[PDB]
Amino acid sequence: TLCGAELVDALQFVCGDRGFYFNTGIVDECCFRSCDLRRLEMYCAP
Amino acid sequence: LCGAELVDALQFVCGDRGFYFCDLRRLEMYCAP
Amino acid sequence: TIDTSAQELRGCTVINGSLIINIRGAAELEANLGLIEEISGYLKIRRSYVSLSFFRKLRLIRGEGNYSFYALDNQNLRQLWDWSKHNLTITQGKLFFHNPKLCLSEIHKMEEDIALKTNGDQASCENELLKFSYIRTSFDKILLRWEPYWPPDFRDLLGFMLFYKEAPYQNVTEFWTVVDIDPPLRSQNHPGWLMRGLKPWTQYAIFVKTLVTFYGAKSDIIYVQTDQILKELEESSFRKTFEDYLHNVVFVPR
Amino acid sequence: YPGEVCPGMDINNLTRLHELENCSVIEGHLQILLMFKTRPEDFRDLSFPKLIMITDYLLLFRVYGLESLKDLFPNLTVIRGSRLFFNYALVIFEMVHLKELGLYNLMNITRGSVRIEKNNELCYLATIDWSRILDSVEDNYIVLNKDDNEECGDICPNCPATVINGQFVERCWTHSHCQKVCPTICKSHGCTAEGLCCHSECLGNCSQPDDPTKCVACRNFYLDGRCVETCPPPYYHQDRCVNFSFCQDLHHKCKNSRCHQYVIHKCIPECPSGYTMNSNLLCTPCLGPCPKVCHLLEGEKTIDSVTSAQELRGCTVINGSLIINIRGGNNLAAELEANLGLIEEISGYLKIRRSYALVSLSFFRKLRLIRGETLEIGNYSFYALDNQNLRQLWDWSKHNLTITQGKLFFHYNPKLCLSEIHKMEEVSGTKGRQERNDIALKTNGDQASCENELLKFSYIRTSFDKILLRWEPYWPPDFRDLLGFMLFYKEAPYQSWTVVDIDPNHPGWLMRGLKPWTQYAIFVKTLVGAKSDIIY
Repeated sequence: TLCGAELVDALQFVCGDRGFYFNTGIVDECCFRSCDLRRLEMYCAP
Repeated sequence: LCGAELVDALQFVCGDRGFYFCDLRRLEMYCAP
Repeated sequence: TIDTSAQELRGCTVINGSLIINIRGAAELEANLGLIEEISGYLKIRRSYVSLSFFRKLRLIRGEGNYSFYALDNQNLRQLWDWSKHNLTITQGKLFFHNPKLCLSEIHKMEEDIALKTNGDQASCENELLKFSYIRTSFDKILLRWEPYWPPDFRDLLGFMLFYKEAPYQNVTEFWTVVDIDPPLRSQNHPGWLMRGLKPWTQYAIFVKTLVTFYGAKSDIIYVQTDQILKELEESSFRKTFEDYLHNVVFVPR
Repeated sequence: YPGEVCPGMDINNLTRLHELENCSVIEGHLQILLMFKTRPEDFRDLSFPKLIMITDYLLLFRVYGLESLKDLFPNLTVIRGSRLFFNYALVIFEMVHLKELGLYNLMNITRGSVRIEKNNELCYLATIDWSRILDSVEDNYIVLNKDDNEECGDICPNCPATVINGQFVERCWTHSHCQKVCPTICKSHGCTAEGLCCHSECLGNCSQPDDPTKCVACRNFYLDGRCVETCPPPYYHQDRCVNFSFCQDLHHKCKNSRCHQYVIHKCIPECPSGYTMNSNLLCTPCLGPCPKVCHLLEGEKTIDSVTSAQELRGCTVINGSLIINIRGGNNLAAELEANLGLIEEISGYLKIRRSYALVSLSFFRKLRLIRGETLEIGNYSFYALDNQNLRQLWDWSKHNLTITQGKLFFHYNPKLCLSEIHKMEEVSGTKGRQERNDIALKTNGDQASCENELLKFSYIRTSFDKILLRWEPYWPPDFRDLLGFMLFYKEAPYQSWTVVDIDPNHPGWLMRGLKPWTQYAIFVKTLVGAKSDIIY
């Protein structure tokens, strides 16, 4: 369970340098519940 | 915690760590390990 | 029935009349309404705008739709009799509870037609505990520390409330000098607090509880020896909702 | 307006920035965020003086390497604010290593507010006058900054100071520039270098006085580099106006593929209610009731800000939920009425969550009835969870509403009394359907005082030693439900809260304590409530 600014920080651990996508919510799936790396993988740009 | 009691207020926070130069968050790191 | 009536009794051990007391707004009533042991009649609890500590012992209630324990709506009834040494032997009578701040523990420990949803609408009693660690005492001030409790939502906890009061004897009830401590930063330094000058060689009772939004934990009472919130809650909820909306808008899944 | 018009793009790296070096007006929202692998050394090389106008808002979120906005938007003057980002027009969240705000050219904001949060390195908002830029003042949200956490320097660069709270306080934007001061006569047209007022048709600073054709912003409408209130009929109104050719080109660029079809009414992307489209482009009158149905994605939709209900103007029938959950002290009593004013039919349950600022529901003027096709658990059509501050629900004197579906929920309403709920039930006719509703008789009306009675008051002449006065003991109209009377007396201030209970011929009351040439306020309240008058 990751919430707040650190929730964004973990994203920097995942994407690293791939950026973010250009175009319910992330909070309801990662902050309100339990999510893994696979769940939030695609959030970074390919 | 103003003027004179700073020394003996800090002395009982980090222990042997004396000094580094009005809660504890401003007191734990205000001394030299 | 006071807002006097119970003052004329004072030294009475047997009560042959019903209780229709309506005291509303503990130490002041302890002197007079503190020598009651046996009650033979009907007991009713009216509006009490903190705790029912008037009956110190209440060893036996004779009693005699056959209701002996009636509790109406209250605005300041948060706790009840201390369920560690007090004993109740009510034989003839029933149970009827209205008490919105009455926590569920006072109902579950009763075994030592009543509505469940209405009772305990806002039960502000914590279930977990925080054991004290790194206890150091000095001649003038005492510094205490406790383990950090992190809810699933770190923004829910608004800080810490610390209670302290002089108590020469080891019998203290929550029923003051509450001090607010800001929440720490997530990383791991253990939270703690240093107190001001205190009377030497005096026993002190200390316990710390946490405040969270719509959970939490409170520490047990420990003994040591020397030698307007609605606006803030609304602002915190608004900030949390804004942060959640910003995170949802910025972060889009594939 | 030298330059093209940027359609609007969202900004990882600095490669996608050259689109901002040519266009002068962005027809959308500018969003620069998620810039992590950047350094301040490579940032002081690009400048965009062409950007003077922002259509919707400016959002900044975790832009590493940014130090000041002076080299980014030197000529940022006005913002239309047609579309807001959570009822805000300038959001600065989680700023990283910022020092001061470089928007020294900002003069006024048409719509929206400014919020800056999580600024642990920047503290310069104390010397900024947020009064001549945006009309709203209490809607601002300035917390979690370095201003209240550290006593950083607040040095200033000759401009006159501004007084809003105390003595003369200097106002400045950066270290080398300060806020521009305009005379009181220049209410909204700005002031030139010499301070002389210009024509009231150009927003911000004007190059020359009385020169509507020489300015960098148009107050009402822009046409051929000129500021006009209304363009000629050949030109049709995004709030500038363009000719019929632009609208035709936009319409042709939507039918081919992909949509927000553009029509003529003006050039709004949707005809108003009661009109139909035919193959000229004007919104022709419609035959037979045709509602403006606005389908809601995912079904239930929550509203938390102005932008949440922004895409609801002109909607007649909504195929989804309309749960309202707005937090904070900002009372959006005007934006909600403007947006949720044309709503007439709702095909779902109406839910009201915890909303401190929802003092009343006086915005559903056209709401005729609420359907229950998409209900919720418990067969509830009207759900109320917690209304901390709700002293009124509806004006049933002129507004008629009916409910033909399941029960309703009304709990935790300290400021709402039982009289309003009973009136709502009687008007809707639910009580006539013989159904088990959900109304709380304890948590509702406790903090609310709805006497709905005008008792008489027979006042007898008082005395210096004590005050003697009697009141009419109005008996209850059903049996004897009277429990006594409560009397309050604190003071009689210019044009605590102790109470006394009297058991239920006029009973009267006597009090002790009188002072020369003093007035006392005495009133009584019955319990089943009643009131007679407030006197001093």
